[PDB]
Amino acid sequence: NYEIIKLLVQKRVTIPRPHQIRCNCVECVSSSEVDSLRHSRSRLNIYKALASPSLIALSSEDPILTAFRLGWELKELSKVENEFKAEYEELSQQCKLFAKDLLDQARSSRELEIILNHRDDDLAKLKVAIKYHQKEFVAQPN
Amino acid sequence: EVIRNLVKRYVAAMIRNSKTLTEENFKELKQDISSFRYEVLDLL
Amino acid sequence: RIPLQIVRAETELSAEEKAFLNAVEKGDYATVKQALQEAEIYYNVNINCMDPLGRSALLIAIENENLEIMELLLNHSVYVGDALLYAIRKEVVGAVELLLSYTQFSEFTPDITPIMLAAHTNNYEIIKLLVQKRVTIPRPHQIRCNCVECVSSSEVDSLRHSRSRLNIYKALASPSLIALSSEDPILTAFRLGWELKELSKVENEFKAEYEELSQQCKLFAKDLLDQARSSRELEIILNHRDDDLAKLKVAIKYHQKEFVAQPNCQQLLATLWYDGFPGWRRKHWVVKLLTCMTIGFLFPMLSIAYLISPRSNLGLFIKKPFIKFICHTASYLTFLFMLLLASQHIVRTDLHVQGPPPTVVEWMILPWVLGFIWGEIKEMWDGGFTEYIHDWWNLMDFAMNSLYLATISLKIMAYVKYNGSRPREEWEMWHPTLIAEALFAISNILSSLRLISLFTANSHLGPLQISLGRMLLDILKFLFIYCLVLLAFANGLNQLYFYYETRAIDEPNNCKGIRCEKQNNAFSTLFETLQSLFWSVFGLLNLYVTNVKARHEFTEFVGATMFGTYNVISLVVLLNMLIAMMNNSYQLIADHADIEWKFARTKLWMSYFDEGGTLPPPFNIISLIQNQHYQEVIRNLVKRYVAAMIRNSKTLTEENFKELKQDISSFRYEVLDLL
Amino acid sequence: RIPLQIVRAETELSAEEKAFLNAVEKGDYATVKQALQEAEIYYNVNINCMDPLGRSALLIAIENENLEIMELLLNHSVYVGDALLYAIRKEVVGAVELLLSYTQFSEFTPDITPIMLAAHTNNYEIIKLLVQKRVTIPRPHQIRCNCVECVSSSEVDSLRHSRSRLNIYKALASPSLIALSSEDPILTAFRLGWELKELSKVENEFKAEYEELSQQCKLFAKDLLDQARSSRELEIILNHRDDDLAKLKVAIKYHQKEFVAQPNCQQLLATLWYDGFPGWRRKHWVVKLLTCMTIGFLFPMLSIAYLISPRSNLGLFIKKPFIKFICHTASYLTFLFMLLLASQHIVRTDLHVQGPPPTVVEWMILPWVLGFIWGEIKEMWDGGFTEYIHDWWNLMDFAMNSLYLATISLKIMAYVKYNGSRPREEWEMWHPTLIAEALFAISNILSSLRLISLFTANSHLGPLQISLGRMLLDILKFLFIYCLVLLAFANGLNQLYFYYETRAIDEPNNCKGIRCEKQNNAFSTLFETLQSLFWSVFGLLNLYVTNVKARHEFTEFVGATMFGTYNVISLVVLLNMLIAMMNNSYQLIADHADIEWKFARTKLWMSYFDEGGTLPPPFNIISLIQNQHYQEVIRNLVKRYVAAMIRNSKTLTEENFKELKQDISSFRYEVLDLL
Amino acid sequence: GRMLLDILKFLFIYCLVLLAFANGLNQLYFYYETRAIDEPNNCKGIRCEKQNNAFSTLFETLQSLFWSVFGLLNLYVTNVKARHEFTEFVGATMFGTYNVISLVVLLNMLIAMMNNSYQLIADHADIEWKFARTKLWMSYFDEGGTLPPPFNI
Ligand SMILES: Cn1c(=O)n(CCCO)c(=O)c2c1nc(Oc1ccc(/N=N\c3ccccc3)c(Cl)c1)n2Cc1ccc(Cl)cc1
Ligand SMILES: Cn1c(=O)n(CCCO)c(=O)c2c1nc(Oc1ccc(/N=N\c3ccccc3)c(Cl)c1)n2Cc1ccc(Cl)cc1
Ligand SMILES: Cn1c(=O)n(CCCO)c(=O)c2c1nc(Oc1ccc(/N=N\c3ccccc3)c(Cl)c1)n2Cc1ccc(Cl)cc1
Ligand SMILES: [Zn+2]
Ligand SMILES: [Zn+2]
Ligand SMILES: [Zn+2]
Repeated sequence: NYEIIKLLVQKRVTIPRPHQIRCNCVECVSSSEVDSLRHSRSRLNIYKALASPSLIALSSEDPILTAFRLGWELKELSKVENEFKAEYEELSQQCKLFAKDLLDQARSSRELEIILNHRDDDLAKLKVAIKYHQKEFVAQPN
Repeated sequence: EVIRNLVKRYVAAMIRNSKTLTEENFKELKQDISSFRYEVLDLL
Repeated sequence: RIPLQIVRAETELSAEEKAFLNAVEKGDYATVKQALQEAEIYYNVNINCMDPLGRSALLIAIENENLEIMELLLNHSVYVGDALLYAIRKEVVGAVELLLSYTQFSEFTPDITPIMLAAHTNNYEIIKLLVQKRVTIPRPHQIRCNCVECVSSSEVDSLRHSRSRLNIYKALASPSLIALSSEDPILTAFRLGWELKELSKVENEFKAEYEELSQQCKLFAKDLLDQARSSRELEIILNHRDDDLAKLKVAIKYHQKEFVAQPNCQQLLATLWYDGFPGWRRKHWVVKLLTCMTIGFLFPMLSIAYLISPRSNLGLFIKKPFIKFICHTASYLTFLFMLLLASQHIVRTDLHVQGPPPTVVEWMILPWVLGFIWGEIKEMWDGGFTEYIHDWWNLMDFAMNSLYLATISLKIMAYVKYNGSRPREEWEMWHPTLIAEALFAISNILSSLRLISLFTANSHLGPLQISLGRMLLDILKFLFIYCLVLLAFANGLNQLYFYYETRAIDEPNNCKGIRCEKQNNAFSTLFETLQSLFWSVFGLLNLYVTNVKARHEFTEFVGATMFGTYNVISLVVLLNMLIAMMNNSYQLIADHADIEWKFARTKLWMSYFDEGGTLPPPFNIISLIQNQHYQEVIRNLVKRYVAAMIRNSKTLTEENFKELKQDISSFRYEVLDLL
Repeated sequence: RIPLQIVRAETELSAEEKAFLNAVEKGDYATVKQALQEAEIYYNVNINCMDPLGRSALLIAIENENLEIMELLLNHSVYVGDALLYAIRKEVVGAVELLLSYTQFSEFTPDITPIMLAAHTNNYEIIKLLVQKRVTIPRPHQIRCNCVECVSSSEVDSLRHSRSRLNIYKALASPSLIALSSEDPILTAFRLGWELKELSKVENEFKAEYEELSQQCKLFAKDLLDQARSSRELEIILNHRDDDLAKLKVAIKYHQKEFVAQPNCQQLLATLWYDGFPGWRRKHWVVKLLTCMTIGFLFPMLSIAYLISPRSNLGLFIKKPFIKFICHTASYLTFLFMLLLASQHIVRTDLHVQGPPPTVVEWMILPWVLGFIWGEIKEMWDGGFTEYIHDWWNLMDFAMNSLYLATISLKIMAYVKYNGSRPREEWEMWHPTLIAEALFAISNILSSLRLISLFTANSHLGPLQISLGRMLLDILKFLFIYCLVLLAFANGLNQLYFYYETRAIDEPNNCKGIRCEKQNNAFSTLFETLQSLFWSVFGLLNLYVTNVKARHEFTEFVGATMFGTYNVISLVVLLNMLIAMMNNSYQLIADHADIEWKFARTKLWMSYFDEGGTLPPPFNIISLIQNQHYQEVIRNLVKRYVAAMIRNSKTLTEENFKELKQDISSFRYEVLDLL
Repeated sequence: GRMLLDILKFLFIYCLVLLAFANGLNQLYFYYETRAIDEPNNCKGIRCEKQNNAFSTLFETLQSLFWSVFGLLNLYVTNVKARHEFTEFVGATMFGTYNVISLVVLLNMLIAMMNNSYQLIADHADIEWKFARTKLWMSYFDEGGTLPPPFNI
């Protein structure tokens, strides 16, 4: 919900950062061994919040790039976390659609080249989409 | 600048698409009718 | 931990402003007057406030559909630019009528005008409101247009020229803007629907949008015709000529399969097709079958009757469409039956004759052959050369007729250059008689294969035959992959095995190739390798052909593996791939299989309506008032369609629920203030 | 002209009565009070009036859901018989609470009771209201019950005995009546779900209803434990013992595939399976594969370590479930590789000896053979003879082990009955050595075919292998038609051709049958005819077998037509028919392919958890507090489940539109009368 | 090529079935191997005009069972010079059982799942192709590798 989310973002609000896919630090391994079904549930809840289109269109420096990285990272989680594969795959498709719907709103050719030729620091953004296997983003008729 | 314009159009387009029934929605109409019924009845 | 903050800041709304839009749905106006009158001096509240979701003060009143607040805001000078489009988009007739009686952010592209948006919503009442005033919509340019401004606009800024053209066609394809403000709604839907189909190929990026629009126009034409209530009305529509069944010919020309296959149109066609027999539908299948050969057996009697006395009652039967079809089929069946006797009426004595005279069967074939050749150019002349190639069955006629002409040319050529009789064993391998007999046999297959086109008339083999060829075009797409896989392995096999080619003298029974009793030299030449690999698909190539005379069975093993790998790819994999997609392609065809057959059968029937070509191939050689009548029928049809279509729409959503809430909320407030 | 008139007449409603029902939804009571007071003397209006649809006066009051006119009617003695069921059916809690505190036509079967109907609606709030009062539901009889009253009642009146049982099971299977008023809701769902499934076969007429009820219980148990919020809760539920993982074993016994295959249960099972390796999921596929043979190659070392020191740290590796699986697979894979070397390690000099001693390879096979036989009775003993026959793979073990025992029995028997060496060409057809070698080779195929059962462990080949055999049952079901079509044609062909049987001497190379270079006597006997028709499916039977020495080519033509018709039926029709149904049955299985695979893999995993059979076959031979804990967890799960599904119910219909109509009309009249 | 991966997964089951039956047939027929000299035209193996020694060795047994899928292996290869008509019948039944499993059962199984797998692939056919064509297009955009292969040097 865009209106409700914006209200809480105005106040000082933080979301815990999920750890890496291949992580073996002192607290990640310890927490998993003492209590499973909560370590996995907490990570799924966090990634559900991070993958919200309203939380990416708001409070994100580059909404297109963030959807690219988050959508691909969630896909890798569908293999390591084989038990929750169905839930993680539905989150991956959520981020892929958001990037495609965002650039579907271009109304002139000038806007399209600005997005596609943007470099993080020709067609630099298009190459990034190809690298992250963003098929829907690439294959849009525009 | 372009990104800001795209987000504004995307938010408005998807907001309108959302509002296009539910059994829980039927209760809200029931509540408003009952709330109005008692409020007028107490009024003279 | 990930801190979250507003990245792209936007100007916020003040406290006094927020209460204004919060109370807009309520129904109190004293706040508006107090602020607006003081706005001239105090400037306390900015009426043209901008909500974070991009909605302004005026747009809320439209969204809740209440017109009481709408009147008050329009009293004061507020910014109403691009606000008419929001009223039209919500299809609220009351809001629009008030509006005509009068960079920034907008939800609509700059090329949208109110008339185009009204046609997109397909609201008949609103569209009529704007068309009453002087309103125009631009002409779209042609598909292949290279003018000075089409190129300039497309080159300078695409994604807008393509969007503008699509938006224009969306407004033109709306049934409400075609049923209204169009002279001939049926003809307009035919032309527009055909044009959109052609535009779906040039603008391949927007295939889905243009194809959907084309189907919209096709449905409107059929739905308009579905409202006919009397046979008098139906005949007027179909017989109308803009310059019989003139309008039906146009529908066939524009590939309006749904329009033609309509049951009401088919009933009228069956009346003319079965002109002679009034009760053919109710007849038993036995009597229908038995009577079929009755006309067929007496086909020569009716044919000669037409020639000697066209006006005679006996000659009146032939031009009936069903009788003509039976007579033509019976005449053609005589040709095929008389071909079957051409392979048994020749004596053994004349087997060794070179350049023989025409036999007792070929002589009676000759009148038929000239009949087809004479009739082939006639249908070619009427439609031109361009129309010829489109029909797949029409290519078969040209190949078959050319082979017949080549056979006659060679037979007479060999009749004049050879006179004596020589034993057949020592004839040359390119002997003219041998070539003539080969070409004649090949054309016999093509002649017998034309009976498939007659399956369209039958109601059982019709739909299956039509769907049989519709999925054929998917097979040719797979033949390209196989023809390259076959070529890849044939080149490799020939290169390995060509060192061991042997002459036919050393072979057991002086025979070389794979057609001998003991196959040999299966991979000696590239021409032979392709034949060997083709026959291995059917298992007719033995495994011992991979051996060589000199026992180099490391080379033999490599050749066998290359042969074995081809079998796995072609048979296990590629053949099973073709089965997989043919089943998938069959599901799609079966949905529309009935519509295509009726369209195909209609073309078959209509060819026998005209007086031209009424004789079998063996016997082939020896104005203003009707415009207003159409107009009054169209006016009635449009009225019924508009009335019916309006309430199929009226037969729930989140936005509909809110409007009930607003009415309850508003009713509560005016009652409380009342004393 | 078909006149229409009332056939089954029903007494009409008077004018003064008709005003009552139309005004029931309005809300005027002065008419009721005047009429009911006057009903004592005037009897002007009969309050208990029945409308055309059989709706009694009180029934409409419940129908509009309002509790006001319901109250007033209840004050006067109106016929309230069977009215409570109507209130329950509408799922209205207000009407039921007021109604409880108090032949003809009824919409409900006479056996329906208020508690029975309440459970059918699955309304938690209404059910609890009735359960608080002393309420009982009759006990259903056993599936195989032959007591005095069950047979007597079913004989005198069916369609009611069956209806009563189905109605009872509908109430018992309601999740609200299981999650509430049950000691162990999970166990109750397990027993009831299995019992209902067994009832779908005896009551084959009502298979559709009983299967749906059984699926209802299975989903409830999975949903109930889906609400676990911590790992501590999950181990309490799964390890509960009604009398480790005791509850999970019960679920596997009752075939609760959905319960077992939930990702939360699988995570706990995977932890015990990979006890040795804590980070196996995150490992690369290269390191996962390379580490596999590390334990595999050194499998003898760990096995002997367990025997010599069960308490040693090195000897504890084999006790880990994953290591035990790898050790057994490596041991079994040794046998197959050790079988590869038995076909080449015998010398060409000893092929002419009769009854040889065991060779240099059969000696070390012997410990493996006894390892399987000794282990076969052990697993069979635990489950008994009845449990053994269910598993398809168990039959393969029995046949394979029996053949090895027969191979050893014949080899030793021939080892003592013969001493001299005689050339193999002169041996008898039934020589004991020849029979021993044939049985050894046959059992070799069965031993190698058992590696398919190991595909369940793999994640890629697992689901495909499971679905490989699920539709293998349909293939065997198709083999009955072929086995009789084959018999029909074999009898016909043998009848015609058995007069032309020839001796083997007259044949070219003293060979008789279809296995010779030149096939002959293909239809001489019934046994040979069946073989000939079988090999014709694969195209290995030549066409010239239909000829006979005496050239009666009318008999040959008939025999060839029998052969031709069999090919058309078996190959064109029957074979293509098997393909069509094979794909159709594949779509249904493909939806659930994951659930069955996880259930199949769970049984494989749980077999290695116990300490029995720790060593490979080569080395086979030389208490009240837990109830409170489970009850507390169950109470928490029910509360979360009940709240969750209640909100999911609140997530429109024509009947819902009526109360909004009633509320507006009721509010209209009270305000209008108000001043 | 999207459903070629599915085919490769079915090749594991067949390759295990092929090895199982190649084990039994070679275990039975390896006592009757004959030298090439005694053969009619000094030819040994299944690639001769008269096929012989089809199950003499394990390497040849695998080849014989492969060619039997396409019907290129004659039935008389199950005979032996010494007329032991019980070994031949058992060997012929091993050959017959392999044909039923591989052709009637396994091959129809492969057709069924590929037919099912085509429906899912056919939905996303357009999107996958456009992504594939985009990579091909962008390969020719760069100036590197401008010259054709023959003119590279
Ligand atoms: C290509 N090929 C071949 O040409 N010959 C003829 C050589 C004669 O000189 C072979 O015998 C040969 C061969 N592939 C072989 O194994 C494979 C067999 C089937 C395979 N797939 N799908 C199938 C799908 C449906 C039905 C059947 C198969 C694949 Cl992928 C590989 N085998 C047998 C073989 C021989 C020796 C060894 Cl050591 C191992 C295997
Ligand atoms: C059963 N049968 C047969 O045994 N022989 C061999 C006998 C000589 O040994 C024949 O030649 C014979 C025959 N059926 C014959 O025509 C039919 C052919 C196919 C048919 N169906 N489906 C098919 C489905 C898929 C693929 C192919 C066919 C049917 Cl229904 C009938 N023909 C040919 C024929 C011969 C003489 C004549 Cl005057 C007319 C036709
Ligand atoms: C495996 N097999 C075999 O090898 N031979 C040749 C050995 C001699 O060389 C046989 O003749 C033999 C045999 N199965 C036999 O019957 C069956 C036939 C088909 C079967 N299934 N599905 C099919 C699916 C699709 C199409 C066809 C079949 C099954 Cl399950 C059994 N028959 C015939 C037979 C002979 C004698 C007797 Cl008393 C009874 C039957
Ligand atoms: Zn960590
Ligand atoms: Zn132009
Ligand atoms: Zn009983």
